[PDB]
Amino acid sequence: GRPEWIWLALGTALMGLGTLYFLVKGMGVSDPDAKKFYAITTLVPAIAFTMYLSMLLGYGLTMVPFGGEQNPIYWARYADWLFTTPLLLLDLALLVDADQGTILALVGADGIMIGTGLVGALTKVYSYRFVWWAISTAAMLYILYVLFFGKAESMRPEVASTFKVLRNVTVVLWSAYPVVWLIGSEGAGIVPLNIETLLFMVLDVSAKVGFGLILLRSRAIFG
Amino acid sequence: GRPEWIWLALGTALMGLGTLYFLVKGMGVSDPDAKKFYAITTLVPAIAFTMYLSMLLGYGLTMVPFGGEQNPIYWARYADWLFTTPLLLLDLALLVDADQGTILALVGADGIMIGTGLVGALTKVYSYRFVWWAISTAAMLYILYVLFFGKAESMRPEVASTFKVLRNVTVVLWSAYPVVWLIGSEGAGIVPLNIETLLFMVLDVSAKVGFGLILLRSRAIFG
Amino acid sequence: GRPEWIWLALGTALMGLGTLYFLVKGMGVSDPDAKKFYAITTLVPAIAFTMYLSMLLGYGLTMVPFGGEQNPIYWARYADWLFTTPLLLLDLALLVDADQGTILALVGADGIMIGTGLVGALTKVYSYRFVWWAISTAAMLYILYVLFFGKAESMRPEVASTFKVLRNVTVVLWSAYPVVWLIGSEGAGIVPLNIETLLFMVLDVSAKVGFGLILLRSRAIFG
Ligand SMILES: *C/C=C(C)/C=C/C=C(C)/C=C/C1=C(C)CCCC1(C)C
Ligand SMILES: *C/C=C(C)/C=C/C=C(C)/C=C/C1=C(C)CCCC1(C)C
Ligand SMILES: *C/C=C(C)/C=C/C=C(C)/C=C/C1=C(C)CCCC1(C)C
Repeated sequence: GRPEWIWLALGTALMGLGTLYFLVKGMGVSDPDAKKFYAITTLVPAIAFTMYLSMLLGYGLTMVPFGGEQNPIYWARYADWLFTTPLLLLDLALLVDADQGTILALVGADGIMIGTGLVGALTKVYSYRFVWWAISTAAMLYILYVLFFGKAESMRPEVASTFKVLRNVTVVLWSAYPVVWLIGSEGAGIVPLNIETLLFMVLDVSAKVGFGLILLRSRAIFG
Repeated sequence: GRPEWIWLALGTALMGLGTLYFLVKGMGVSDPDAKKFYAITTLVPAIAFTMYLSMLLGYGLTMVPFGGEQNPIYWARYADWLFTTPLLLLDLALLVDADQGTILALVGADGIMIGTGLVGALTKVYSYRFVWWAISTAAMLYILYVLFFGKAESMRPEVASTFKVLRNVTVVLWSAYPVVWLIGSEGAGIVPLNIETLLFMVLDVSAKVGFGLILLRSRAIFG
Repeated sequence: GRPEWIWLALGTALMGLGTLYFLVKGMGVSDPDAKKFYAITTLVPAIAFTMYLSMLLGYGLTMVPFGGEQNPIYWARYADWLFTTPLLLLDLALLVDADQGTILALVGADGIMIGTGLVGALTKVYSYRFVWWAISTAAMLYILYVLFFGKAESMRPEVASTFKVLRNVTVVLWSAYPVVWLIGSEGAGIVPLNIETLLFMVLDVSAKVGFGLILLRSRAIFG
């Protein structure tokens, strides 16, 4: 039906397999700290799996009028990210034993990032969609700022090493989302929805399963 | 108006009385641990009370097209369960001093269970509704698994005893929900909505007020 | 377009400036406890900023049929309060080192207060709107009760002093909301929407930025 269906189907399959792999791999783990990381990390692709399935079956898709056309908007992505992005930030924060204040700042700014992105995606006045994109981007920039300038002296080498790798993976991949949104169907519409869907699938799988494989294979998750 | 109104009214009344009873019973409690259990346990029927009232007044009801008919779907149940089921799991987890990793696993899987159940309840393609039911059921099975195989050596007798009772009550009652959904109006439609509503009221009151009476009368909630 | 636009624009500007001020003021803070208070306190007007902008641009506004008319209902307020009121209660609770049980009681009752207020705001049967208002008010009264009768012996003077001031500010300002709602467009409609919007803007800015200035200038936030 929809040309982007193949990418949604592949996304569903990859998130599903990733979830199952992490689920199996986490069996037997008794270390409290490691359990936290496995729980957070397995839940991420499990949620993504449900939302990709939602998009594939057509439930997480809605039509938004703007620019004089009926624009297909997959709102299920925000329902996904609303829960998965904060969880991913939690993995990074727990890894460096961040204090509660910083965790709340990250989670709250993340909520603002996704919430304003959702508002922008459903906004009927074309020009306003970009106002929301700008605010969401400012929130993302705040998050990236905190990750880099927001624990070193008393920090295990493996912890510092894995955190630096996951932080770099996060900054690169997350930074791409606003660009894809901006040039894709939710924004300027210069890149067709099918290609946009492919881009998000690669980004999502990398930011979730890729990110997860790196974290769960590290000894940093253990006390 | 709607034949199932009597069960919604009785459900509203029972949840309301249960809330008031727990509220009174919890007065004077100074023990920190006991306070946690009273807060969690009183909030559960208070939330259920609001959603049952929502259904009674008709606000938590919507019409979903599928199978060639306008099907009355009480979505308010998911708004209820989304918050009450995780809270109930929290009572069980705190009772056994479960570690954060396991708590997150339970809460996250519970969110998936209710979220996919909601998607299934509102899905317009009949066959797909059952795909969502299957995923939600898999999440429930994971939860039941964790409760039984997911703390013994260093565990007070009263704690182990009450937990085992509440765990058995939980497995039996919770396991009935997917069956009721499957044969009821949201699924195969072989059992009429009025009878389905009665079933859920008995299950809800038992899983909330019944469950609550057992927990709050035990000495396990005290340090 | 809408006469109340000026108050929404001023509200947007004030919440935005307040957010920026708190953001700057919180720079350099290394004290863990102080970080918690700055995070919570800065997030509050940041969220309010987004929802006021939502109302200004028209996204957070919907039409609800009741009383034989199309009533303009700004639902964005509840999306705001759903997150900001619990955060404000968290500031007060952390300030007095409240135990988890009491925190959950406050947060849960707050959720009920806002959730039932939202249901009332969107209810099509006029008389029922007031039933929801009554339940929401009962939840607010419970919260006010807990704040006054729910830690003294072992409590720093500055902490007790600032808490008492913020508690008084909270009881006075919060108590006004149900009155405004009752006499405003969501209720009896005796006070026009434009005036109602002005009232909420003054209350919101005072309960958020005013409240925030008092808290963040106190030494109580430091360990
Ligand atoms: C599993 C998914 C991940 C890690 C998704 C990350 C999403 C973002 C960083 C999204 C950010 C956006 C903006 C900064 C601007 C507005 C549009 C968004 C929501 C695509
Ligand atoms: C107070 C209510 C309780 C304890 C409700 C429990 C609800 C469930 C365990 C629901 C589970 C469902 C499935 C496993 C399959 C799909 C349909 C549901 C949501 C009814
Ligand atoms: C930043 C906003 C604040 C501090 C808002 C406070 C909101 C309330 C205390 C609202 C309470 C209401 C009731 C008690 C009755 C029903 C209507 C409401 C939601 C306006």
